Amino acid sequence: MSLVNGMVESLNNTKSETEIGIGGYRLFARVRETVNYRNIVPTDTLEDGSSSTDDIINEPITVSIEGVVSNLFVEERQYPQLVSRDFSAVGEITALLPAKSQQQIQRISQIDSQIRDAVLAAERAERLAGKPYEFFGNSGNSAKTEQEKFIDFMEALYFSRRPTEVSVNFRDYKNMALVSFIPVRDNNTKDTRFTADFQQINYSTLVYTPVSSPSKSVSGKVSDASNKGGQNPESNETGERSLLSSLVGG
Amino acid sequence: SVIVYRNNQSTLTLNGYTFQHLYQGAALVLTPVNAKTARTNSINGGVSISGRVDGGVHTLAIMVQKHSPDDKFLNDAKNSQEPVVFDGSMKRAYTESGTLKKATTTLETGSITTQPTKTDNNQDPDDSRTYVIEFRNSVETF
Amino acid sequence: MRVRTLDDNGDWTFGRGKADYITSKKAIAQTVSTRIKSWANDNPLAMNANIDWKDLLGRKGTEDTILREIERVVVQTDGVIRVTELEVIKTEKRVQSILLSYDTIYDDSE
Amino acid sequence: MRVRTLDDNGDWTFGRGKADYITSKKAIAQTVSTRIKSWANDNPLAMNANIDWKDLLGRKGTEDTILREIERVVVQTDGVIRVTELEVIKTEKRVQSILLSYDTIYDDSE
Amino acid sequence: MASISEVIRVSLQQEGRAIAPDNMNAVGIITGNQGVLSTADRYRIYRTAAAVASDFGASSQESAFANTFFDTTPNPISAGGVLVIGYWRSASETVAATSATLVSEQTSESVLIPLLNAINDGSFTITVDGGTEQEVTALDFTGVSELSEVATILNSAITGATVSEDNGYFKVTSSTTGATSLLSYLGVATSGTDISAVLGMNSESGAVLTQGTDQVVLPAETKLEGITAIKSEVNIKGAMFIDQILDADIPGIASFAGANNMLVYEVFDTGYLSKNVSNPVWAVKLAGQSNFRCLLSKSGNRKFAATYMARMHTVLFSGQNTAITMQLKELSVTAEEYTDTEIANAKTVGLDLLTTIKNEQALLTSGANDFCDNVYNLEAFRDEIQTNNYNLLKTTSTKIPQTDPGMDTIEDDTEKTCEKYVRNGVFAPGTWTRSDFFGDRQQFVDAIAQKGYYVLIGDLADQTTAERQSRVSPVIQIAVKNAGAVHEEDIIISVNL
Repeated sequence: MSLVNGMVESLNNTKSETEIGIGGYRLFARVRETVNYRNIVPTDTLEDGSSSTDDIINEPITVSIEGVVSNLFVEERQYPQLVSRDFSAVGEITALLPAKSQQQIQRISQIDSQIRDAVLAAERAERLAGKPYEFFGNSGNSAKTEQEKFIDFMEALYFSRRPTEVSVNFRDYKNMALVSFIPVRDNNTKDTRFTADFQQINYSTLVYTPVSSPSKSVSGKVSDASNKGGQNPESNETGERSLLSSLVGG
Repeated sequence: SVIVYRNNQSTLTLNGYTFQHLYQGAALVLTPVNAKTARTNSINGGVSISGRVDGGVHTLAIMVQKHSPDDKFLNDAKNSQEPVVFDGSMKRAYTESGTLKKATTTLETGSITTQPTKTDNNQDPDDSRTYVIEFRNSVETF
Repeated sequence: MRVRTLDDNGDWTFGRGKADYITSKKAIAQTVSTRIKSWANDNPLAMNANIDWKDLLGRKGTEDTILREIERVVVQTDGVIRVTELEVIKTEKRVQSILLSYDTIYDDSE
Repeated sequence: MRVRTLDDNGDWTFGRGKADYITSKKAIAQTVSTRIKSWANDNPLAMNANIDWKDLLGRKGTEDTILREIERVVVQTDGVIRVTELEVIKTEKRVQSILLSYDTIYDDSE
Repeated sequence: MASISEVIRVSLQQEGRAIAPDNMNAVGIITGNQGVLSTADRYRIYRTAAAVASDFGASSQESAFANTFFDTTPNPISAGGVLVIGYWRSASETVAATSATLVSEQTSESVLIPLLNAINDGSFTITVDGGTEQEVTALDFTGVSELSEVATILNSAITGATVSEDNGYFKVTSSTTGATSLLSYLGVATSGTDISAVLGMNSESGAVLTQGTDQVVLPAETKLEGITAIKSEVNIKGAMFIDQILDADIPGIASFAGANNMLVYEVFDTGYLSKNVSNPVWAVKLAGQSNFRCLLSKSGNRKFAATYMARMHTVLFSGQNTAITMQLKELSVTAEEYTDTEIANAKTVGLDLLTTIKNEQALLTSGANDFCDNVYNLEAFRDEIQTNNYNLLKTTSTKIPQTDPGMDTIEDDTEKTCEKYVRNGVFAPGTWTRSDFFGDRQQFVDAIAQKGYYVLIGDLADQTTAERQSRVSPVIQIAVKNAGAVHEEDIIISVNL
């Protein structure tokens, strides 16, 4: 659409110095590295001669990285990858919540300790959404060689079915989805030569949102009224608990 | 250092049969055929070092006398109905700084690859046979 | 674009409504000037408000990324076109001062 | 996740219901500790319960696969994230002792 | 009941990995309370808060400082480091009378037992309290499976003293305390195969035989310079005091910090935000004591130092660019509130601040005294070139001959260390700004500008024959340039009105 949008959101992905790799796994070597900007320009000669422009439909950028992984990779000059902070309680806003007695508070404490064990994993996952490497983490076991680590990380990313962030030099694209990962092992080199095509998952906001990206502490707070479909509760079986004894009388 | 050999060409043993008849000249030539560690260069600058699986495969080239029993042995191996596997060693006795010492080069899982080029010359005969065996793994130690 | 003017020290201004508002070409100036100053994970209502300072002035070797992020913030501003910015001193004690120059959407009317 | 605590020698505990249950970060500890100890083709209700010991301590040359399978069991545990494990002694008589360290889902709240 | 356990056991880690303060990040906290660290127990090493508690109690301020230490998220033990608690005699330590001890050789339990089980009869000569010589002529060591059992046997044999085993050591303590010499190192007896020599108790063997000290002894009340006793035992590389160093003693310890290639962190309260000569921190800054890091805490919250220490000594000096600055890094203590005038004074005097911006810590560090980054990194560099040269003189079976190839060996090793510390982020190439050098100024400046470091070793023929037969290598001169880190940003908008 606008020509102004071009430079504006062309710089919207700035590559940090730390050089995230395929998502934090930089322990290989990039033999080749390509991106494919494509466009659909409708073919036939456009209709008016005055204003019938705005006909270059954009396309999902793909990024192809072929490299090699060896047992012993020595990285030349790159800064450490540091664990991102847990900035979830930045807006956390208590102290308006009710005054409730002890062991009414502590009952809530036990409930919180009870379902934090079941939610905190996915909470960390969403905190570390772009970058899977420090989610899966350094393998940490001395038995698995480096090619172990590359293969098991790649399989974890691939089965994860979550988009990752991929850095070609000068850009750290934010939501790349692993499209194709082909590791090859010649019988004349113990390394693994792998080609990985990613495809950006670009998605814009249709609806009025005053806040671009809030904290977890207000993300639901500023959410607009979400919609779920209908359903016939009278015709459910998986939870057809009887009427509570406290209600039949009342 | 000060290295004094004995028995100029190293003693070669294959299949419990030690070559007592080597041609003059390049009697034994143990050429490693493939590079040891292959390396790759990254965009950012790092290098990926990786040992070749072919890192050990060597070709021992043997110059035996044109009809001496060593030639008979190697020729019988060449003419076998199925490829014969050689598993031997090149042992060389030598002295370093006056101390007697032995250098051992074990050759493992070889077969005759390039057959000898048989020439019978009049003006200047070349009564040699060069059998090239390709051992899977050759390890030198001393 | 209008925006409330700030006085010299940069505190807010109330009173003189419709007159404490910067009109233009200076509204862009003020808005870039304090878009640079907006630490990233500050605002719970915009956690990617602007560039991340606690994670760029606290780590060695970010000068290039400081500059790239300043260019990102400035260029993505309603009213600017180009930039022309680099570093003028070299951490005279350890503070480096960079020079930032940008062409607003004004002064291009010929 | 709750789980009944075990006492020092590892026998079961009855009585003090809702109180002999390990709460968390220790429930993960207990559950990994005795997931390692679950021989594979033991349980007729889970014949691939955990790693196969009668076929890994009875065969020469499995140390790498012992370690890979221990990492498999630990990582595939509800509550752990990473591991950091290797061998610390070298079969001091013939028993090797390996050191296993893992980061539970806790202690990552910053 | 043949348990599963005898084919696999799975337990919890018990000893604190029992490591030693080898790396740079071996930081210390000096107490003055004679609870558990008395003299001759001058230090204890820890890698977790709970152990410090169990030896110190969550109530004693020392455990509190350990708690605020390990609570720093990138704390030292995350980069090959340890905490160590020292002890300076604050006031009149009373060392209780001991009894004579006899610690035997380190025995592996895999060799002592097989040698013992063949020894039917026993044979000891021991003496307790200088009494009649005691000879032990029957110790049927055949039935022994672990050192605890031979310990029990010796306990039953040696009358007048108790025998214990502890981490492969054999300790033998007389009952009586005070002038209670165990004259014997388990000498040879008149009959029976000798157990003494094989045990390690033997006089020719390396057996410590600390005699029973005299009855209760009073060490006097030392000065904070008693830190030397810690430093001469632990190779601490960064220290604090629980009790605040008196003004009159700051320069001394400050000098100490430089002279022992270590750092000392000390906090001061608001009354020291001046730049007069009487202000001790500025006295440090003028004296150049760059290793005596000064910190500022309005409340006086001493713990600010520990966490600060716990935040600094945290760089694994082996990866790339792991050298960190200090400013704006999370600590384990609540920040304080400062005015602008006082924060400017702290900047321009040398103190450091953990000041609130909004409920969010902001560490601002000074450059008046040299930045903690620079001092700590230079200390790491001196330590690492020392370690690499030492490892080179240790590795080789030969003697590293005093020939020019030998100097090329040593210079190459030093250059390898320098290259590591340029890859390590500490030193980076740049135009050498100082006005002094070693050899060819063109050679020197070019090497700094292109590699970042220069290593020149003087040739052999440029040293006196007094320094040639002293087996001392020539002077090795290495020069480096600190990497150009950034702490603030004065963005200047180019005005076009």
